Amino acid sequence: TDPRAKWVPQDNDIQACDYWRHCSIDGNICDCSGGSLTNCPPGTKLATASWVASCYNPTDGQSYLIAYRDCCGYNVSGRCPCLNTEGELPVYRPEFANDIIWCFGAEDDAMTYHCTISPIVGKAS
Amino acid sequence: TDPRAKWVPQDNDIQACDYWRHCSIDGNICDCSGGSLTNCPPGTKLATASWVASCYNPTDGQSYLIAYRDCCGYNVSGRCPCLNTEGELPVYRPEFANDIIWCFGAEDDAMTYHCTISPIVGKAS
Amino acid sequence: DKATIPSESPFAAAEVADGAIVVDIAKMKYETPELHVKVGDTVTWINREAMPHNVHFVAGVLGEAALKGPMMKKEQAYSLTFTEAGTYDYHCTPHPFMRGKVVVE
Amino acid sequence: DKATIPSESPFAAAEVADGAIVVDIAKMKYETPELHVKVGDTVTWINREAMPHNVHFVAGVLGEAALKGPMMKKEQAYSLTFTEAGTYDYHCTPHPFMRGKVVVE
Amino acid sequence: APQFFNIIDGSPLNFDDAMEEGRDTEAVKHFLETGENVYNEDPEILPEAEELYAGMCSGCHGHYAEGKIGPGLNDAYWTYPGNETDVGLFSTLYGGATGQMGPMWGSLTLDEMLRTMAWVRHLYTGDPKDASWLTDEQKAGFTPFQP
Amino acid sequence: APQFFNIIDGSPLNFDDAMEEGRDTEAVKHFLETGENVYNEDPEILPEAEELYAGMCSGCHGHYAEGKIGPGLNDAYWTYPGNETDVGLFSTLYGGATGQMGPMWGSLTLDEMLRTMAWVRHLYTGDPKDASWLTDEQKAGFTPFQP
Amino acid sequence: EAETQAQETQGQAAARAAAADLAAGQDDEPRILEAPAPDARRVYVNDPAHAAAVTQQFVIDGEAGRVIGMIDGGFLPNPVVADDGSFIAHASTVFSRIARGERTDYVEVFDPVTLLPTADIELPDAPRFLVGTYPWMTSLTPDGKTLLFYQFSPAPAVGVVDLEGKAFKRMLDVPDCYHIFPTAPDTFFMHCRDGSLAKVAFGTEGTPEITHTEVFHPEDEFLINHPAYSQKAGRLVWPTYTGKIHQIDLSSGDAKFLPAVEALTEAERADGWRPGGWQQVAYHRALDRIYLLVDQRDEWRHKTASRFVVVLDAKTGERLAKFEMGHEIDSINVSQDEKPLLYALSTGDKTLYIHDAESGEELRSVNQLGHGPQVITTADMG
Amino acid sequence: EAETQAQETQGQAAARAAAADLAAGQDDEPRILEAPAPDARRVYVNDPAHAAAVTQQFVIDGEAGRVIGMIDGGFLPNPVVADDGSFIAHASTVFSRIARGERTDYVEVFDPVTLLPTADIELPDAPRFLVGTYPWMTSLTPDGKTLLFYQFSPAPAVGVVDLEGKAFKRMLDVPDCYHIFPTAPDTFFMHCRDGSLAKVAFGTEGTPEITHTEVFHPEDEFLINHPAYSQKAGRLVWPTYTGKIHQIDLSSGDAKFLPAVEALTEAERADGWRPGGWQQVAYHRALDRIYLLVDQRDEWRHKTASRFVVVLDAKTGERLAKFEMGHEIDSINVSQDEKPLLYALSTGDKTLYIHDAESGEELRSVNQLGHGPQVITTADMG
Ligand code: HEC
Ligand code: HEC
Ligand SMILES: [Cu+2]
Ligand SMILES: [Cu+2]
Ligand code: NA
Ligand code: NA
Repeated sequence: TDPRAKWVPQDNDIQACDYWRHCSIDGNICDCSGGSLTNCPPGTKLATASWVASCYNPTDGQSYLIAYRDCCGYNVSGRCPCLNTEGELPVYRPEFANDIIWCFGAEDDAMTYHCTISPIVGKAS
Repeated sequence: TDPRAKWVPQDNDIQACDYWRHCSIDGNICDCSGGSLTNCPPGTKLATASWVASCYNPTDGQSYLIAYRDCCGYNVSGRCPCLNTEGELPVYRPEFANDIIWCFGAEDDAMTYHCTISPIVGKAS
Repeated sequence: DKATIPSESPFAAAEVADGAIVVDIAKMKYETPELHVKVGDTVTWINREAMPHNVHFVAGVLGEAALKGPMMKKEQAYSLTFTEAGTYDYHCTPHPFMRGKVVVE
Repeated sequence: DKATIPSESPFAAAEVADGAIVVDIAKMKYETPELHVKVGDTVTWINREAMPHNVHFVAGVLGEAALKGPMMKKEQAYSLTFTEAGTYDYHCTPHPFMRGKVVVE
Repeated sequence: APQFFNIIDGSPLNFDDAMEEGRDTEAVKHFLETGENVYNEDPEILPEAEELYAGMCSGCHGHYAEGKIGPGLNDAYWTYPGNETDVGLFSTLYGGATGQMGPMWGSLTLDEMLRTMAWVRHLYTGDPKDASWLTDEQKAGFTPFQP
Repeated sequence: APQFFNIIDGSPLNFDDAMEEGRDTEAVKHFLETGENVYNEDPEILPEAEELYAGMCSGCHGHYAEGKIGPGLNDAYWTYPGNETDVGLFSTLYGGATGQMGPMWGSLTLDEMLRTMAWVRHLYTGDPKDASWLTDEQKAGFTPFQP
Repeated sequence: EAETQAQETQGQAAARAAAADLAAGQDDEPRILEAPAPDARRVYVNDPAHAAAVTQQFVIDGEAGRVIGMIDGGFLPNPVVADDGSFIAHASTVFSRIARGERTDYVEVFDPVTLLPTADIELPDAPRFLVGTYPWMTSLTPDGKTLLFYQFSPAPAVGVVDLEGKAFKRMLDVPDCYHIFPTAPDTFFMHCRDGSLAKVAFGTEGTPEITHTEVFHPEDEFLINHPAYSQKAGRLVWPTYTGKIHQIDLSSGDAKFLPAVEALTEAERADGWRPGGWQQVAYHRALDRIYLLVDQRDEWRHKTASRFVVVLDAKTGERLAKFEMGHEIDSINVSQDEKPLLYALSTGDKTLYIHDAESGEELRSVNQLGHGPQVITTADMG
Repeated sequence: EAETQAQETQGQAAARAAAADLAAGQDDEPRILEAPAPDARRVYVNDPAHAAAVTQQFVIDGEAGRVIGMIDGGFLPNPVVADDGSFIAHASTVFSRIARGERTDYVEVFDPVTLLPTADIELPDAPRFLVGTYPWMTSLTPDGKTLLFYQFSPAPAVGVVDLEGKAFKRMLDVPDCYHIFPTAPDTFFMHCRDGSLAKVAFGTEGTPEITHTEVFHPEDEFLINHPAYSQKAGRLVWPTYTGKIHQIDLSSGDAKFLPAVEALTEAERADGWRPGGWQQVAYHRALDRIYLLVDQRDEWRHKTASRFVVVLDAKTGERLAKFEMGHEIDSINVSQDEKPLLYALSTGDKTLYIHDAESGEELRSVNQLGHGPQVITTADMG
């Protein structure tokens, strides 16, 4: 596929980089290392803070705010890497920046990046 | 090429896994990370001990004993990986075993594997 | 030492007592930046938008250790009862620019 | 220490004078496993095969630190002068199965 | 005409308690009839509206309604959602909210209320396109506030 | 006839120091004349040979001549190259070497020396093709020693 | 990028489920998951990462072909797995400045469900043997109360670590022997340079009692670094470079040498067939069957991958099957249940191919398993 | 098995000498080499390795396309290079158990020839900002005596490290601004959320003196995380998502905003052209030229690779050239000498393509640069 082409979301496979909730994910999909779409893998620490993005769901035509929290305290999983930047803003607008390791708030102060989850925290514009 | 085919040595490129002095090398060719055929890269530590192997030189038809010493104190170079086992014996015959990290004798007791050199230490059978 | 946490985790805004001291969070900011309360008062932050937010007081303010409150999703609250009198500054962990202050008199 | 080193690096075997205390190394072994010398004598190891060998004394034997001798290539030699009586065991670093000892009396 | 209810208990506002001065203005009549506040973005009115907000509101709501001892008023968020319309904003001032934000039908005339309101909408920092209380022409001339 | 010299100082070996008994055997005559030890790989002799080596050499050279106080005698390397030949080996036993390796004429007759040497050659652990002291019939029948 | 024919399955299930939760208004509330209960089909894949300073182990559900967990590790760590699934552990090595600086050797024990470390036992004086990963260079005793690891330099020895007590006990002086096959809480065997087996009985203190068995193989017969050992069955299966198989029965507490068996047929050895790879042998206890990775190759290409696996009766040596794996396989292993799974790991493809051991048919696969995956470990439960 | 033409020539020349040396009777005497003296064509390639726990830096001779050395790093380290080639350094992070346990942030300084560490300075309370590698989030003062690093949480601040004295000094409280552009031994600029630039003058002690410049860009204009900054020229080249370029001249000690320029032409922007990648801009001082990675792409695919590089006069904004790189390029940079080299790093190919900056022609390449190489650094010597 064309990396520069407009992002086309799908709602039938969460392990593919074009899954709709991953519209601004950076790293690896947790579901590929023992976690799930919205849960951390065993042994990792769940961050509380994160960067967000409004992702369009082609199934219901609604846009949802996804909170890209990281599972930490482990070396990068290395499985299912993805990098999307729908609405992603530079670092001086951190609330929407995804190069930042969003591990703040994780238990045991874990700050190493393992993978990212894609939970919905609300409806968007 | 065929990985299971008999090893065919050449004497025209030391960065290729079929270079004659690498007949029993395991790891990475030092020449690919700042060292040379027989010298360690800057910053690494040169081991004194090593595993050996008699390698046939197609140029002069003579066989030479190669002392596979390791350059240590660095993470694997990741460049030019090779694995040959001409005359390589199991671990209970260490003098010819190449799965062993031959870093003994290196300065600062460095024991991490970076790359392997292929110096000649004498003629063989 | 200088405050108590009524609820460890955040709770529904609907459970917030009517007439209670409340600081709303919306549009990337604490709508009431300089809250003034008296010793013993319980202040409650309520997030009104989709963007998650929390309250974070660095070590030495409300006590020995910093207080990194939990993230509040839309319509979720979190309270803190201030026991000593003084000015206590705080911010949102992922959003260091969101600054807040609670003056206890 | 229990010994001094005449030469930090290996030297040409041909330089070893006739009549000197010698331990030859060949066929994966120290030809004289249990050498008996007198306090003050200098022992010289001479590798006779292509396979590199050295002498290795662990920490505490010849002194505080271990003595990891340099690898001798074929026809190379390494010497050690023993200054105190006692029994000092050693082995070849890459070939732990190669062991020997020097009994200083 | 609009529904003028107390934003807290839902009861009808009692205009009989309004001061007699300033109930006749053309702006008041128009507003009570249409719910539209003609003073919004009114050049010949702002300067005064600003003075009104300064002495009557800045102490709690902030120099620029950004918020201080009281909540912010310069954005799209409203604790009382109806305040996104002037009918709701008015109802808030006249009947009061909770705590220290009580009824002002005793301190401000209906006209002063609309003037003050205009300054609050002027201090808006959100997007003009979202300024639902403005006409198209006003939206076209509106610029997000900056000190 | 081969020349018999002390392997260290090169002086001729004095056979007058040899025991009077055991100088007459056919083995000794043949050896002294040709430098060949007919007892090499001779089965009838190996038993006494081993015992002879046991009592006189194992103490310093090891049960299998692998080495101990004295250097090993069972492989291709010799401190004194001539010992790869039986004339040389005999010269070493008869005249002695340096250190604790003294002459052996006061402990073994000439015949016993050749039998002892037979056992040393028997403990050889190298490939038969390298036993330059052996003869074909002996080689083909010879097998690297193993305890 | 690529998704396995089993990855898509799981990705769709999750998509379908999440879509349903959304539709029903069920809010997402992130938490830390626990792994499913370890079972017969659970398989571990360790990635030595071509000797990188840090490594990874993947916990896999062989039945579903899904990664259910992971465990980080240092330099060339040695993994072990309790046969009763009560725990897993490894001997690891780390340095203060990546691959330089002060070295620390340690043993970590992990809860098999939370994957949380329950013990961090430091090993004095960095005694670990740093070498390519050989499953039996670090072993668990039958009772799972002690871990034994091998030390190569400055002299052969095995460290005794008390897992129950969470403490390093001592180093045992051993002859020039290698590998560790525990047969009791205080006994284990080793393979020696002379071709014999060494029996080491050790107490809480004092010199260990050591005895040697007869030399069971000629000097010119080379036994691979990856023999298969079934502690429960007390069966040691040791192949040579030619596929000849040496079986040793350790059940009685003493080495009992079984008849040698030839894994490859006369015709095959004639056509240049030889075993080759990393974990070249697997052994199923209940079925008493041997699995060997083989292919046609020159004699000094014994570490290259193979495309076939032959199966034989361990007792009679009768050829039972010959599977065409369809991929470059470096290591194999099997689950120990009734109808076992045949695991085939490719270091080059960084993929674990899961086959039916009976038919040899590929059922599913799991990719992206690190940089150079090499070791497959399973638990013989029940 | 895949070698580039350059490494093939080197490999061959090396074989040549080794063969002739053997033939001439020379003996091999292994030793530890020193890298050649740093020069203009020397280029560094850092591999964040997709946020792995350990990372690597490759020291390369651009002229020959040869790896002359490497330097290991921890988690997401920030690299710096003294322009005068006297030393190199980085701010790194390690953990006592791979990616778990006690964290340790520190700065290391290395000898440019022996690559040996000449300083290891620990940073108190793990203050480093853990984020995708941004060259200007850790900077050297012009005198090379001080290293400055950014801290995001719990509050915006910049750490002051005394390299000369080999010691951490203090944290400086700063407004909500990001990046650090040193202009003097005690002065540096930052970019603020409000669209202004902040000037920070700090002393050995006391509150730092901070002042703001005018807001130089609207709130809906996004300035990339990888601006180009030439400390010698005091030129800050900051592109936006559309290719619009903001140039700030700091040479006078105070920000002086130059005329905005458009890296892309009217036609190109209308045809969907936009910049894209990681290190999207490069700036040659002497030539006063700007280089930008561009391609046709959707507006929210700004971090994907680009296949074209446009060159423009930084003074007039005039288009000077447009090169078809022939590869998926994520980052670019140039050597600061007379006839500069154009470095084009592909994260996906893990390869550095070396081009002639004048003709854009590809001269040579260096592959196998880690797992995800992203940052190119060079020294402006002379
Ligand atoms: C301090 C004594 C105040 C002064 C003076 C003014 N206001 Fe106020 N206001 C105050 C509080 C504590 C609150 C919160 C009330 C609650 O029940 O939540 C308010 C609220 C408002 C609002 C509601 C905004 C919303 O979120 O919907 C409005 C529109 C408002 N205040 C307007 C307003 C005006 C116009 C004032 C000057 C005449 C003014 N306030 C003064 C406290 C105080
Ligand atoms: C201890 C008192 C010894 C006894 C009894 C025997 N030998 Fe010996 N031998 C001894 C030493 C200390 C040495 C080394 C001499 C030197 O100058 O290095 C030797 C050497 C030999 C050799 C020489 C081997 C070589 O490498 O050239 C031979 C052939 C030899 N010894 C034979 C030998 C025999 C046959 C013995 C039993 C009759 C015997 N030795 C006893 C010390 C001692
Ligand atoms: Cu926030
Ligand atoms: Cu040796
Ligand atoms: Na508001
Ligand atoms: Na000998």
